[PDB]
Amino acid sequence: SNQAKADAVKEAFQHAWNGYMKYAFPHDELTPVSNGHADSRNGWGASAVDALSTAVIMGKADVVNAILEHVADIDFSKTSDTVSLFETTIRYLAGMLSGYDLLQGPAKNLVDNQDLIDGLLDQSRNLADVLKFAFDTPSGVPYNNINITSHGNDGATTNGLAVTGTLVLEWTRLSDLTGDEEYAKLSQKAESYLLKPQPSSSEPFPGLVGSSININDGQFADSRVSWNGGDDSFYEYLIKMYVYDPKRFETYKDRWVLAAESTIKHLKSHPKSRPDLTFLSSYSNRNYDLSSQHLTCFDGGSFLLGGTVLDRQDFIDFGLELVDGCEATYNSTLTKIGPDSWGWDPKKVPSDQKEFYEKAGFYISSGSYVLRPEVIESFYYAHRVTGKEIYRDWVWNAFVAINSTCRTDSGFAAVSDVNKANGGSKYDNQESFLFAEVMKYSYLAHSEDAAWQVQKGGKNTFVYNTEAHPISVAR
Ligand SMILES: *[C@@H]1O[C@H](CO)[C@@H](O[C@H]2O[C@H](CO)[C@@H](O[C@@H]3O[C@H](CO[C@H]4O[C@H](CO)[C@@H](O)[C@H](O)[C@@H]4O)[C@@H](O)[C@H](O[C@H]4O[C@H](CO)[C@@H](O)[C@H](O)[C@@H]4O)[C@@H]3O)[C@H](O)[C@H]2NC(C)=O)[C@H](O)[C@H]1NC(C)=O
Ligand SMILES: *[C@@H]1O[C@H](CO)[C@@H](O[C@@H]2O[C@H](CO)[C@@H](O)[C@H](O)[C@H]2NC(C)=O)[C@H](O)[C@H]1NC(C)=O
Ligand SMILES: *[C@@H]1O[C@H](CO)[C@@H](O[C@@H]2O[C@H](CO)[C@@H](O)[C@H](O)[C@H]2NC(C)=O)[C@H](O)[C@H]1NC(C)=O
Ligand SMILES: CO[C@H]1O[C@H](CO)[C@@H](O)[C@H](O)[C@@H]1O[C@H]1OC[C@@H](O)[C@H](O)[C@@H]1O
Ligand SMILES: [Ca+2]
Repeated sequence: SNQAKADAVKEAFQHAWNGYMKYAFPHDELTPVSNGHADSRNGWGASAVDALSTAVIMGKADVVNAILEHVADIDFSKTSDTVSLFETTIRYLAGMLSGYDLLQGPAKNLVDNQDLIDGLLDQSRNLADVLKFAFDTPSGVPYNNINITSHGNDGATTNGLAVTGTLVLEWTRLSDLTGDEEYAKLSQKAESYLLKPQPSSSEPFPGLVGSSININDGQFADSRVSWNGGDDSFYEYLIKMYVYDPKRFETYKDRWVLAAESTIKHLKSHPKSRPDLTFLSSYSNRNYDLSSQHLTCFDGGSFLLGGTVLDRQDFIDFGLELVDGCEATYNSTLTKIGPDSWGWDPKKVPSDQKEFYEKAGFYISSGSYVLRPEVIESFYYAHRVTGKEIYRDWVWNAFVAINSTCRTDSGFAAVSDVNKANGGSKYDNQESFLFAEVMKYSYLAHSEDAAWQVQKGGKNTFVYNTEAHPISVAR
């Protein structure tokens, strides 16, 4: 059963790789409907670099070698577009480092190209040296949007919470591997202002903080709290940094615990029509916004990871409740794939979605699905933490619906409406995380145990970055 399902995920990954190689490589991505190419990530070949960790884990040597040869020719000092410090760090930097850790460790006998493997660290070092000026600010909090040729930026006065707090794993791993502590120092200095938030009005509940930080002095600029896009991964990385090295980052763990408890006490929310469902709300100056995003569903997985690592059953229980809410948004639509955004405010239910809200527990705000991985990700952690078969089955059901609804002759496409036959209309877009995250979590849910799988308690020897790239844990 499981070997056949695993082989089926490898087939769908191969399908998209063949199309990408055929019509777009070395550009950043395949345009799956017109069978063409696009470059949304600076032209360095994002889909190829994001696919490396997944191909190694699946044991596809031919795909691995092709990517290793490509990395060697990249020139990270040149590009015709502005550069995102956040996106460049989580996809390219983490993708090369993960490949290096996997090929230097658990998969050391998959290929013979030691010089090309060694070059994965060389190019990671090269990439950070081109990006580091972003941190050379008064406070140390970086400008996320920069011009790597001029060294200029977009003129912003504040940097977002997630884009500021989702860098420490990759940049610190680079120092540990190289020996040059500069990378860890820069990223940890930026993180410092988030662990000891000021002014206190910016931290409404213990551990839950505002959404923007002033670049000149490190003080927060607002008091809006949420686990949605723009905020999410800051909380994700607090507990993950503890798994990376519990000695060095015990402080990060303490701050996550406060965030987890405050979230269970204040942001938890049950729809009036379906009290047995749980979603997280957002908060701003005493008012609760009753809506969420597909992005937010990484939440169940975080509570499950922190819960098993800290032997806290109440965190494991809450993570499963969030996992059930997200599975409800998926299994309530016609395609069996969930919406990008939704709501449950009893006072704002759309007249045309009345019957639906009443039975499902929510009304849809945006019905598109852009090949996102967060729901399958949290189902994957639920399976690894509890060992229960139902969560594996939910990963399989979601994978089959994506393969039936989104597949084209060359790859997979984003769709406009998950509650209409065939997804409504396909968008000419295939993001690189299709390769890095959707295909990897779907395969791991069905594949053999190994050091790269997520583990229980204090047994993890690898920790996943926010783009599903596993990093070897410290020392
Ligand atoms: C479409 O999505 C649905 C929504 O996610 C999904 O529904 C179910 O999903 C879960 C299936 O496992 C289910 O969760 C379980 O519920 C068990 C029963 O709980 C009920 O009764 C107790 C009474 O004491 C109440 O406390 C609960 O609130 C609830 O009313 C529960 O026993 C179980 O917990 C055990 O197992 C977990 C590990 O799985 C352990 O950690 C725990 O200690 C227990 O041993 C778990 O909570 C969920 O309740 C249910 N959702 C709803 C609202 O219906 C559908 O399955 C899905 N449909 C399809 C086609 O896939
Ligand atoms: C990044 O900044 C560089 C400046 O160093 C911009 O390139 C210059 O653009 C001007 C305006 O068209 C040209 O006249 C110069 O010849 C360019 N200089 C060089 C050496 O290329 C570039 O446009 C900026 N990039 C982005 C994405 O805005
Ligand atoms: C994912 O989609 C592919 C393409 O539709 C499925 O493969 C096809 O399956 C049919 C049987 O229904 C065969 O007749 C075709 O020859 C297959 N085509 C190819 C290119 O292999 C595949 O079965 C789907 N995967 C899962 C797990 O459902
Ligand atoms: C635009 O959304 C992405 O970037 C935001 C920051 O501007 C993040 O807060 C948000 O989580 C999101 O990042 C995920 O996007 C999909 C994949 O690249 C990864 O899973 C990112 O975590
Ligand atoms: Ca993520």
